[PDB]
Amino acid sequence: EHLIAQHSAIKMLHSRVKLILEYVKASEAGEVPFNHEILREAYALCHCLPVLSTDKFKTDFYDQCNDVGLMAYLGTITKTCNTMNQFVNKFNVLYDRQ
Amino acid sequence: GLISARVDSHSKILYARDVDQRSTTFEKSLLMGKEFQRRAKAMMLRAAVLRNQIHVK
Amino acid sequence: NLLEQFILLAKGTSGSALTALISQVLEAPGVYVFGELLELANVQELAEGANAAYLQLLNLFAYGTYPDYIANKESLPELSTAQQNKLKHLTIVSLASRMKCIPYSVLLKDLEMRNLRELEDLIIEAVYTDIIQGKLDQRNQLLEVDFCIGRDIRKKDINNIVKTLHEWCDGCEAVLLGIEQQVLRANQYKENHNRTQQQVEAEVTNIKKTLKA
Amino acid sequence: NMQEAQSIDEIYKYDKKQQQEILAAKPWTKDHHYFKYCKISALALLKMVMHARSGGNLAVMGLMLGKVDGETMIIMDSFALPVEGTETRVNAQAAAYEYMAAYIENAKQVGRLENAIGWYHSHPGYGCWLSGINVSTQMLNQQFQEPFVAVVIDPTRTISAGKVNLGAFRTYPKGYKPTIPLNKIEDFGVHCKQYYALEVSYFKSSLDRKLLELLWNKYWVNTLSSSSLLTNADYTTGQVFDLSEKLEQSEAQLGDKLAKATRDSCKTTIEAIHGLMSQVIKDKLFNQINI
Amino acid sequence: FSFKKLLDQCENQELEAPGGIATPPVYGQLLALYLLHNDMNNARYLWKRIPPAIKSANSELGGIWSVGQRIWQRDFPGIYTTINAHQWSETVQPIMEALRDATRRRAFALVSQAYTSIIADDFAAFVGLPVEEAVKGILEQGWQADSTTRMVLPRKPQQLARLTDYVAFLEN
Amino acid sequence: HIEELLRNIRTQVLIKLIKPYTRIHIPFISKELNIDVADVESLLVQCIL
Amino acid sequence: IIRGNQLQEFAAMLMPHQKATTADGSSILDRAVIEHNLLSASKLYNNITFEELGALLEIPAAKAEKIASQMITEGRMNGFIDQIDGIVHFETREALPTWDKQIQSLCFQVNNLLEKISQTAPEWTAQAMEAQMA
Repeated sequence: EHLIAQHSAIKMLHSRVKLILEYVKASEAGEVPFNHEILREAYALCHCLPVLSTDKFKTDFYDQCNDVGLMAYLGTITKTCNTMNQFVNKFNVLYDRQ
Repeated sequence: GLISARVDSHSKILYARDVDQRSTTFEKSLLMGKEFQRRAKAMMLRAAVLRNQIHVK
Repeated sequence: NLLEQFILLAKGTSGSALTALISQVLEAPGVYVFGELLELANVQELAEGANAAYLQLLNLFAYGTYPDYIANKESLPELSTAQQNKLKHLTIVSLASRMKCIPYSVLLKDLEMRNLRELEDLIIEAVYTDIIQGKLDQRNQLLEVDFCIGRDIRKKDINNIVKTLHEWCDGCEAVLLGIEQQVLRANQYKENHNRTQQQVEAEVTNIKKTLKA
Repeated sequence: NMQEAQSIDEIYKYDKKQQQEILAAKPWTKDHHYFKYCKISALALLKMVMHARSGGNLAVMGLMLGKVDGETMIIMDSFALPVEGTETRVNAQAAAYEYMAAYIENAKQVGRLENAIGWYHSHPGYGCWLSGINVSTQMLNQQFQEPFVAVVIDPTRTISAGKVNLGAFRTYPKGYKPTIPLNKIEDFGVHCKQYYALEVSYFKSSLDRKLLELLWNKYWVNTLSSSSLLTNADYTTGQVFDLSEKLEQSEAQLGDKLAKATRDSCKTTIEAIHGLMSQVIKDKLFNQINI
Repeated sequence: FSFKKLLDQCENQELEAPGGIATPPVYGQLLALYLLHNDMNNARYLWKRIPPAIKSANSELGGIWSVGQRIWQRDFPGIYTTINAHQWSETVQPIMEALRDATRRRAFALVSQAYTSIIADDFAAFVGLPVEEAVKGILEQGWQADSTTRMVLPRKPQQLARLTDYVAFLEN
Repeated sequence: HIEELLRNIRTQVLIKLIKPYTRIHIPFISKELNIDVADVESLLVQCIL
Repeated sequence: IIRGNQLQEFAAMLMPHQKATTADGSSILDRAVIEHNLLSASKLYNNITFEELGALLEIPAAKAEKIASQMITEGRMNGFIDQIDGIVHFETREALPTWDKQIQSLCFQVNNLLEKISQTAPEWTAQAMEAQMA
């Protein structure tokens, strides 16, 4: 459920990107009249792909990743504790009485 | 632990040090997880040995 | 639409009137992209003759930057102060286009400025014309730009933009394939766990039925 | 994959015999806190919300249709009433009852096999709680119609904050008590000890999900870049705080609550892992192109 | 990298034997390689395992155990003076040079990590080389020196698959 | 009661001036507060305690 | 960043009462222009030193710091002031929200370019879309 919403959005975003690339290719081929206004905005968009490659952003992202990883650890352990308690309760009546 | 401070005994300065919450919490969580894993490793072996009913004679 | 008006007034003009119109255009505030004017047939026709220096000036202000002008000062004609200002702004735009965090040293060396105050005044004057949206830093000496208007594009960089767009499409496709594979793995794992639970339930029900004999 | 009745649509079945057996056995007569779960259909919530907002600041209400499965009240429809009411007080003199039984009789033929399972009321901007006379209303509603629950809606809080202010409440019989505190009386009524709330969850159909997923998304920097895993930081802090008391009560019980506590913790950990996955996919999409 | 497979084959040859005693070259190679990997406990246990006759027959094992004891005591000038005091055979020659330059690199790393201000004489003793070329060299790698006082101040030197596995494991 | 006075006013001035800053010099406080550095330290330690 | 060497026209058409000084060493117009300049500098900057700030606001030196301190504690501009290094911080971003705002800008640019290209040549865009959706 959490993944399919991302998948559809990325699919149609990629379709938009493909349409833009198709128009650029057609303009290069000369099929459409050569417009000197769309290409400049497209060039700016092309120059605006590598967003925020600074070291501070990388440090913050890795901090977030580590925090979420330890969150997952604390929460995997509490569920293996539930499994352990269930196993202990099951075993406390079959092989060893009281 | 009454005073959270350190002594620099060259210029004779008593500095105050504040604890970082993140590092302390991460270290103690990892240590607790390791202790729990060791405890599980021991007790499941104990369960096996109780299953086979081993005692000295 | 100042550029459209200027090119409309430049439709039939030729000779010294054309050069005067060019000089007027190159100093008019608010015009920072010389795209449509250069593509006009007469402007390219002025290549022949003794007025080719003006065509070189237009080519330099369309794609080149300040270092190109200062390296070719001997041949190019002199220009008024507003035209140096426009060239400096275009050079700032070109520098910000490549990297999004401009060190102060690089900008100062490229623009040939003396002190920090003059550079800061020039850059804030450039920002005031809505060309770029940036933040000045004094502690780290690092200009931080966010949005920059695209400059003129020659008929040679279309391959570059096509390549970049193709790379972006390929990345999107790879991400989609990975997403599909991960969701399929999750579904099959859930199904396998459910079948295992069903099998153990069937076994326990069978033994319960057998026990009551 | 629409013809088969999946686990999502299996709740859309009205078994007359099972409901008759449930209503005849009446397991609720012994256990006072017998009912805990309240599942509600989507369209009931939609009609309720649009009726609450259509009346503006004037209180509106209605009867809801549903069934009971064990300890869960499953509500499948909402309904409006032709009443005249002010901001705080309503009457529902004769028009509501002339359009209540008639509506049931009309619905008996279209295909609506459900009956009265409770009523919902809109409290415009003064909390989700049972009023001093509403508690008596549910008193005499439950005394003879045992399968029943009172639903309270706050239109103003929902329209302003952005979260559904919904509350399902059932009251204890007169005489069952288990000086008033100063923390459980502002979010509840002065008779808070005479009623309790029930966990509320919603369900939908497979075609509902299919239509929703194709309705409209956009939502690139609205959903796919919205400071996820961070907007509900206060919610997560509150949850991780109250899991401490939940686990300590479970441990005291050991010295069952533990399964509920583990489910509660699993919900939060799964949610924040989903947030991390979204952040990772964003990073792989945008940041790592054009090195 | 060949040292790892050499250790593996030598250990295998030692494990299987007509009487548990291999050739003296095998013992020498094994002990030298244990010294190279800075694994002192296993080297000492191997030395104690050697029968008295074979170890007394050859002084090569005695010298290599002497340099092993020198490593044990962590006396670096002793390391640099013992390793070049005896003439060694061919079967052990091309491993002790690796031992020497590995210990030199380890000493450089230790000095760069622990010491902040060290007298040039002590640093030269740790390295095992004359003062002058060590001083110029550390000048090139970027360690500021100090004349007159003669002091050295070294400067200290895919995901989504795992996430979906985690979420699948927790969802049960 | 002029010693209890002439003290609340200076404390109020210190509180008002200390709001926007995050690290300052003691003599800068001494200049505007119109009192020696030792008394500035005494007022600051009392306010902190 | 309006400066004092092109504001004489406004000062000329000022009534005597509206222009009369407050007896603080500067005119009221000089008060207003300096406060506006300081507020404007608070937007398109991140952190600035007093030596550089002593050029935007004219000003000798520390009086700019006094004005900056006066601006704060009145609910007008945000940011704390250092005095050991003599550097004032206006406001800083925290990386991830800047990433979200860059996503804002990039995707709005994509959408606007799509709208423009669809409005430019409807036939070609329709052809390309109907071929892609096949």
